[PDB]
Amino acid sequence: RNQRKVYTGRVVSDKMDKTITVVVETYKKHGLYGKRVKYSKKFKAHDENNIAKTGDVVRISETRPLSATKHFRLLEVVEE
Amino acid sequence: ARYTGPSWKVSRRLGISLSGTGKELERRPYAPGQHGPTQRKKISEYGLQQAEKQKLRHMYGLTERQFKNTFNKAGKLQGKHGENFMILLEQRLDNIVYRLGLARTRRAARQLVNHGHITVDGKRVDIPSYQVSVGQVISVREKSAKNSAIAESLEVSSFVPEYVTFDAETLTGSLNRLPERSELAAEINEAFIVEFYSR
Amino acid sequence: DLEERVVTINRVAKVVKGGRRFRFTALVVVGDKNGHVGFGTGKAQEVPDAIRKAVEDAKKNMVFVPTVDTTIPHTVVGHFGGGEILLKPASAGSGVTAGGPVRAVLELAGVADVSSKSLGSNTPINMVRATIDGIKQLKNAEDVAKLRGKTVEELL
Amino acid sequence: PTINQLVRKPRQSKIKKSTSPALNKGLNSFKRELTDVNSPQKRGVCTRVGTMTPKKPNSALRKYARVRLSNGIEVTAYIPGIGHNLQEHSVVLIRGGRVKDLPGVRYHIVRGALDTAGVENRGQSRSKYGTKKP
Amino acid sequence: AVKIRLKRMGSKKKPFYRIVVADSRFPRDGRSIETIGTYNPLLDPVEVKIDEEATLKWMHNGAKPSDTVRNLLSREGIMEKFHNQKLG
Amino acid sequence: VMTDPIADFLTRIRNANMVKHDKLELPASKIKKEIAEILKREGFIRDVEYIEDDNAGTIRVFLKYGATGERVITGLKRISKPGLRVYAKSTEVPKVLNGLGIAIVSTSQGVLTDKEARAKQVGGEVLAYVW
RNA sequence: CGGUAUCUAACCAGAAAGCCACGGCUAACUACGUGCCAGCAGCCGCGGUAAUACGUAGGUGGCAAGCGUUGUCCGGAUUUAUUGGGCGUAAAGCGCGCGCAGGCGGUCUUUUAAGUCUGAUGUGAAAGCCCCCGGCUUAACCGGGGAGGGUCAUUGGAAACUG
RNA sequence: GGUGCAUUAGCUAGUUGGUAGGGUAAUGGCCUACCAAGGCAACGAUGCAUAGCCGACCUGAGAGGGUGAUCGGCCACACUGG
Ligand SMILES: [Mg+2]
Ligand SMILES: [Mg+2]
Ligand SMILES: [Mg+2]
Ligand SMILES: [Mg+2]
Ligand SMILES: [Mg+2]
Ligand SMILES: [Mg+2]
Ligand SMILES: [Mg+2]
Ligand SMILES: [Mg+2]
Ligand SMILES: [Mg+2]
Ligand SMILES: [Mg+2]
Ligand SMILES: [Mg+2]
Ligand SMILES: [Mg+2]
Ligand SMILES: [Mg+2]
Ligand SMILES: [Mg+2]
Ligand SMILES: [Mg+2]
Ligand SMILES: [Mg+2]
Ligand SMILES: [Mg+2]
Ligand SMILES: [Mg+2]
Ligand SMILES: [Mg+2]
Ligand SMILES: [Mg+2]
Ligand SMILES: [Mg+2]
Ligand SMILES: [Mg+2]
Ligand SMILES: [Mg+2]
Ligand SMILES: [Mg+2]
Ligand SMILES: [Mg+2]
Ligand SMILES: [Mg+2]
Ligand SMILES: [Mg+2]
Ligand SMILES: [Mg+2]
Ligand SMILES: [Mg+2]
Ligand SMILES: [Mg+2]
Ligand SMILES: [Mg+2]
Ligand SMILES: [Mg+2]
Ligand SMILES: [Mg+2]
Ligand SMILES: [Mg+2]
Ligand SMILES: [Mg+2]
Ligand SMILES: [Mg+2]
Ligand SMILES: [Mg+2]
Repeated sequence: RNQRKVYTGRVVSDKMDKTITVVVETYKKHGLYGKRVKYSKKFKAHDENNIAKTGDVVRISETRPLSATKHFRLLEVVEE
Repeated sequence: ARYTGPSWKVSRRLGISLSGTGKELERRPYAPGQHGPTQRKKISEYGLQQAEKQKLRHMYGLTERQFKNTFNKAGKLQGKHGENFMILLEQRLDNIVYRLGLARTRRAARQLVNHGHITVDGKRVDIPSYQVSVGQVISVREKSAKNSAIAESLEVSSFVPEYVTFDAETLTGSLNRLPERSELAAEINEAFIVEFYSR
Repeated sequence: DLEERVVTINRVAKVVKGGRRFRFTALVVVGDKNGHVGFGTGKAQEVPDAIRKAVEDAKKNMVFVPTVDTTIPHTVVGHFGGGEILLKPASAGSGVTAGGPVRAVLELAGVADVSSKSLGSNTPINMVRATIDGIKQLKNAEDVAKLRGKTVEELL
Repeated sequence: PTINQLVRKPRQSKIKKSTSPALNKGLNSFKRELTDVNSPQKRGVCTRVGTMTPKKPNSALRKYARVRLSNGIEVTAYIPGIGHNLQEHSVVLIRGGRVKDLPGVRYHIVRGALDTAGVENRGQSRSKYGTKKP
Repeated sequence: AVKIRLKRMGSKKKPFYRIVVADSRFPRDGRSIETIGTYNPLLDPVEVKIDEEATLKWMHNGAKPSDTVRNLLSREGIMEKFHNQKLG
Repeated sequence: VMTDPIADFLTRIRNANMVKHDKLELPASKIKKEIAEILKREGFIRDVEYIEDDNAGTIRVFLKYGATGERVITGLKRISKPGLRVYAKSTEVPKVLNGLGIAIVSTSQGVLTDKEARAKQVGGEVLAYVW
């Protein structure tokens, strides 16, 4: 069975129902000079029962589009 | 004969006696023109590099554009760029006929190849710039055969280089092997040729 | 028996009451193709006499250039005042690729294949100084092992 | 600068400036707007022919023209060669090239391309000035 | 309907064909699925090089040789194999 | 403050060469041990000793000069600075001064010179050029 | 396409050479005419009754079925400098402090494996540059094979360095 | 992953999420009713200007700089709007 893609980030906002906003931090070297730089773009994940809280560290997996913006689902809550 | 002008001044201007000797010396050995006998002058670095190009170009008698093209593909080989240039030029069908003794000068040899008078491997070839390989046989294929001009030039042939084999009964010339730089010209500075094209 | 090559002849002047007095300065590179080269400077009221002074001067700055396979052992960078020269080894048969006054110190020295680039000023006297400042840094492989206590085959 | 400084704002290079602004400009009559296309020559009808004097220390009299280009820009050109045949209301071809002596002249009128004719009795360098083989 | 056909390439009056597998809809010298072999008609004994394995794989998936290809494959002799593997 | 202890090792040796100092000592570290130990393998330094103390220990290096006082080390350079780290693949390992010098590489098999790295097909961080 | 390509038979040196430069940069110089006029010019700048710089001749030098000019792009330009520059007097250290975000961070041990290095699999079409062969009488040109090309995806390792 | 402007600082309201239904070959504010007030942005939203994208082409010692005609792949358009 082919496997989807799983990320890991930090919850930012839970003011919406059934969903959370997760920022994923990642590295990428600059094109010409060659220095690693922080890069963060936040996603949307599906919180089935509002388990995750602000500031938690979670794992999210890719799915079919659940909404206009959500296409990830929450998998684990690693840290609180 | 791409350059049909007098082939006597070019030896005088260059200072080297093309085709053996006599064109430069004996007569006026100084440069042609009104200001030949007097009014000498120094030569800069550009002049020395440029004058080396002119010797090879006018010795083998070929145009500028070909000279640039054959220089580029000569340097694609393995070894010294300058030495590979004379080796590659030595391969030309004009020079081989000149080396065999069927013609007196390179201009005579070029016309001889041009007017379908020779054959390689039994097939007529009319391209002067054909690159001969090692082992191929070159003949005349009868027709002209006992021609007065070709037979006259056979007698006045001095010597024959060791990398070409030719007997004057079947006129079957051949290249024994690829020649060596030491046994070519020896009065040209190939290091100046390669420096000229790198500016 | 060495070889001479006049690089630059320049006319200079100092101002004195009545008018200007002019003098000629000549820069000459001298050496044999076996590996010895030197440069000098002269000054006189005539061009032929400025060369003769510079030839004698140049016979007092002789330096030795180490080469392997008609090429410098490695890459060096000269530096003297506002001029600096980069010298780089090149493949056999390529020939010397150098600027105006730096060709003389290389053709006379006997180097047959070397590439260079003048990254600094343009003054002929400071290009000759900056070039010799690079030949000083030049070392052979045989002498490097001697200092480091190794052997030649161990180094390479 | 430091690498971090050189990442926050990178290096911006200088921009060159063309010396022949009128030659590299176009026009659209439907829209009445200049379009940006390069071109080696342009033509136009000259509105005034005359001379002025060059800057010091030269002292000659240089023969110029005042041409209105096909794209609607008024420029000043220069007639080379000895003697011409230009008059007001004449169509000529101009090409790039600045003359040093003249203050404002930045273009050259090509000779032998249109109403402007070649130079009379030219024996050598005839490709310029547009004089045919005698 | 994917079918195997020639593809013209070369110079003026010196054609040289490269046997390809492509749909009928796509241009003659455009998209193709994959290449099987070549064909030189100028050589008086016409010489052809074929995969003899990708062809048989394709012809069991709905691929049909064209008029000239069928002559090539028959002369080379793999339509016999297509016969034998069909019934066997 | 101190942002690059390895650079100090590189520059202390260079500063002592100019004045022909016969020895020097400096605070010790685990990484400096191999760098100092490597230099002794190719004769760049005449000796090295360790002194054990409370804080971190101390290392002294004995510089080497040829007969008639020629420097054995003619230059030291730091490559992978804290501001811009560099990494080299197996085939990207350089040759300092056309094989007459050495480069110190911190591979995954330990800290070892450029010549040895190309014999094991490993890469890492290039630390210093010594020639 | 098309009696096209290609052969053989004969007669003819006969129908087939121009363009730009010659003070320096930059290879190539002498006469005559003009007299700050006519004019030349990419820069330095030449011409004011002995101009190697303007115009024409003779000669020469670069190319050649071409040769020159203009327009646009890269180079030389280290003249935006990661490779590869600088800030006392040449352009260039804020008038000085307190400090959020960000960037960087002393010594040792254990662990982890994000950065780092390495193997396998899939893929990065064809054509093009490059390498090796072959066909057009040679070349251009055209075929066959290969190579290169990714901060790519799955998976297995290493633990020195940053985290 | 591949462009200029901060002398362009706020933008958005089917917008952001949820519940039920409609519709589609198919998931989905794609659409509708209800409920809540959210979502994006100095890691450059929004706005103005310019532009089809790529394999590739020219130049360059290289790193890069400029271009995207011919040949091949994808896209959009067919007098101007629906
Ligand atoms: Mg002129
Ligand atoms: Mg047939
Ligand atoms: Mg017929
Ligand atoms: Mg025949
Ligand atoms: Mg006849
Ligand atoms: Mg000259
Ligand atoms: Mg006169
Ligand atoms: Mg001139
Ligand atoms: Mg003149
Ligand atoms: Mg003449
Ligand atoms: Mg001529
Ligand atoms: Mg031609
Ligand atoms: Mg042209
Ligand atoms: Mg131009
Ligand atoms: Mg640059
Ligand atoms: Mg500067
Ligand atoms: Mg400072
Ligand atoms: Mg001041
Ligand atoms: Mg100042
Ligand atoms: Mg201050
Ligand atoms: Mg902080
Ligand atoms: Mg640390
Ligand atoms: Mg930190
Ligand atoms: Mg490909
Ligand atoms: Mg062949
Ligand atoms: Mg091809
Ligand atoms: Mg191929
Ligand atoms: Mg560890
Ligand atoms: Mg482990
Ligand atoms: Mg994007
Ligand atoms: Mg629903
Ligand atoms: Mg919507
Ligand atoms: Mg926008
Ligand atoms: Mg460059
Ligand atoms: Mg590139
Ligand atoms: Mg078109
Ligand atoms: Mg229309």
